[PDB]
Amino acid sequence: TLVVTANRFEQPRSTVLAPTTVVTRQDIDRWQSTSVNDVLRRLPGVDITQNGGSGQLSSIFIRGTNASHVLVLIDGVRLNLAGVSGSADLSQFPIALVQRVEYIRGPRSAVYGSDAIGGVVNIITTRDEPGTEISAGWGSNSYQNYDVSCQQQLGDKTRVTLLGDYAHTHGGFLSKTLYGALEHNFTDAWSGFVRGYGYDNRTNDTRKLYSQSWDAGLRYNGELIKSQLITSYSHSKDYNYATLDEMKQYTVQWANNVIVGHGSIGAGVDWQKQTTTPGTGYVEDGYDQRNTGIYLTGLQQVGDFTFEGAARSDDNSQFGRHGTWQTSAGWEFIEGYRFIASYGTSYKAPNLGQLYGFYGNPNLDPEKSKQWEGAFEGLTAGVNWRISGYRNDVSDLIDYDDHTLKYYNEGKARIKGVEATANFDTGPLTHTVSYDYVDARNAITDTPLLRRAKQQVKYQLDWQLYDFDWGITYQYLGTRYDKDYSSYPYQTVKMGGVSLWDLAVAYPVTSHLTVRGKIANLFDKDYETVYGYQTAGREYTLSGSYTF
Ligand SMILES: CCCCCCCCOCCOCCOCCOCCO
Ligand SMILES: CCCCCCCCOCCOCCOCCOCCO
Ligand SMILES: CCCCCCCCOCCOCCOCCOCCO
Ligand SMILES: CCCCCCCCOCCOCCOCCOCCO
Ligand SMILES: CCCCCCCCOCCOCCOCCOCCO
Ligand SMILES: CCCCCCCCOCCOCCOCCOCCO
Ligand SMILES: *SCC1=CC(C)(C)N(O)C1(C)C
Ligand SMILES: [Mg+2]
Ligand SMILES: [Mg+2]
Ligand SMILES: [Mg+2]
Ligand SMILES: [Mg+2]
Ligand SMILES: [Mg+2]
Ligand SMILES: [Mg+2]
Ligand SMILES: [Mg+2]
Ligand SMILES: [Mg+2]
Ligand SMILES: [Mg+2]
Repeated sequence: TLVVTANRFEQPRSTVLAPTTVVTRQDIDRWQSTSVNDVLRRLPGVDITQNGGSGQLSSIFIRGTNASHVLVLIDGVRLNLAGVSGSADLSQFPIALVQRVEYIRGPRSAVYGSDAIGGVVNIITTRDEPGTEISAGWGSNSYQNYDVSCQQQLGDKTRVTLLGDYAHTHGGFLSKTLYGALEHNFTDAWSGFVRGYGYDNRTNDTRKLYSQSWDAGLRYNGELIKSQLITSYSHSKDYNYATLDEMKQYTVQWANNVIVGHGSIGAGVDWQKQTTTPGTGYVEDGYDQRNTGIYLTGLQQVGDFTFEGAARSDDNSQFGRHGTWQTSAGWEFIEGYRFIASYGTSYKAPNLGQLYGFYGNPNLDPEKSKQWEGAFEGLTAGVNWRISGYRNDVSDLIDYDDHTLKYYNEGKARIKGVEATANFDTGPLTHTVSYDYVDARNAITDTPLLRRAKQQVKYQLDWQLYDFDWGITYQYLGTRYDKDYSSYPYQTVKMGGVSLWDLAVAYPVTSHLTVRGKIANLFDKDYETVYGYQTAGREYTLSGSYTF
């Protein structure tokens, strides 16, 4: 029920007018996900493509938007792995760290700045759940996982969290994760934290990625006033063999929010520096980019109406000043039913390669989105449902000009989509269903954009019988257009749609020991999300956790 992703501070989801999805760790353990993509692919509006199995490059297409038009936050801060390519790829991010996901669709540059065009995915790594745990798993393709985790009180008012994880999967991918946290309450209103973690990955032509992130902050959580001051530093090193991509990202943010009337008003200032090593991302020199943004947010309930807003101004060391804004109005016209209307602008900053690489244009402006969305939400006969339509006009897309061998702002895209979701129970069965239609086109030429499913259906059915907890996952991935690079001029090819099924079980052997089982791709269906790149096939997994 609570989220922080909408305006940075806690609020109930019912008061967030944008469609909103929350995934908890209970969900991730039940689903038996061995990657971040597997979690995300289940959610509304998400279309993930991957050059094969785990560890391989991937892209996230939220609601038809480009790969680079989703904002991935880790504990509220822009994902470091995204900064060199300017495009979020979570294949290397360790699933072991994911305690919660809050995923908000629709624009949100008016709070977060760059990249929040299709939506915002915030991966949270914090848990409140004392104790010690050991866990492990084996599966198909010699998959193997071991994991030790711990959270305990060091006296009154201070807690410590530790975790280590080893994951390995042949064709392949090797991941080692370490994470520690200290949380401290100076009073019941004032809190502080220091966090550090990092991970060492190898992917097979070989890839050796290493990242470490450190975060530190103060929060004030009062009856009316809420405040946060947060510091983050990330250092990544990305070897392909040989080529080295290295980036340091520093972040400081100060936000406040106060409860006023039946809602709130907030403001903050957001500063970001990114330094890259020479040769990073096929750019010759090392670069230092800086961004500052100041934004305002507000929520109010009057009568049957809810109004939500945000507005931001970003000053970028390369393109200068760009402003964004968004509003939503919602009207509960009969109890349990609501009509919601939203408008929002957002942007994407140019990336290092586009700006300074062999074909760079140092004068590029940001890509700009205007979105309109309308929705009906309802609770009918024990069924919670919602249906939205949205229109997204993207312009000044950064395209390569083949005649002058330089990038320019010129492209246009028009995306018209529909999202429909419902959840409900039938006796002991729980159903979670969504449907997405996404008509994403080049607006000059009126031709469909490549790499995106026009349609997806997603169905989750959970139930408990003896003490077995069962979960079935269904996905239809619709027809998709891609290019075939095996032959030049590269031809556009049509990839047929596919139905995919998973089956997962959990059993508490004792009150301390849970054993779990999964068959991913129950019908050994052969398919690609990227033309040429074979996906998994039926895989089996068998795992356990021991708590004390
Ligand atoms: C005191 C400032 C609160 C508003 C900040 C964000 C406003 C963004 O644009 C809204 C203006 O245009 C639409 C007017 O309708 C509702 C305004 O938002 C009310 C916020 O609770
Ligand atoms: C806190 C509230 C923020 C609300 C912002 C409203 C949106 C700004 O639109 C007002 C008009 O916008 C510009 C129109 O004309 C000037 C620009 O056109 C020429 C291009 O440079
Ligand atoms: C207290 C923080 C207020 C931050 C508000 C900035 C709102 C962002 O602008 C709204 C969208 O931008 C539209 C106007 O952009 C053109 C800038 O005009 C500059 C003055 O000529
Ligand atoms: C696109 C949204 C359309 C929503 C239509 C809903 C209109 C009214 O629906 C519910 C009205 O209540 C009727 C339900 O049956 C009454 C149950 O009440 C129990 C005791 O009176
Ligand atoms: C109020 C939620 C809208 C539900 C949409 C389904 C009804 C379709 O009726 C009209 C046909 O729409 C044609 C275009 O379809 C994609 C449009 O998506 C919205 C952007 O305009
Ligand atoms: C869907 C229009 C009817 C009113 C909303 C009912 C709630 C929808 O919840 C079910 C979501 O499940 C799949 C719905 O698929 C059909 C809707 O697609 C329409 C595309 O234009
Ligand atoms: S949960 C981490 C932890 C708690 C305590 C028992 C105090 N420790 O020595 C470690 C650091 C293992
Ligand atoms: Mg091995
Ligand atoms: Mg203090
Ligand atoms: Mg107070
Ligand atoms: Mg403070
Ligand atoms: Mg500073
Ligand atoms: Mg509308
Ligand atoms: Mg010519
Ligand atoms: Mg189809
Ligand atoms: Mg096979």
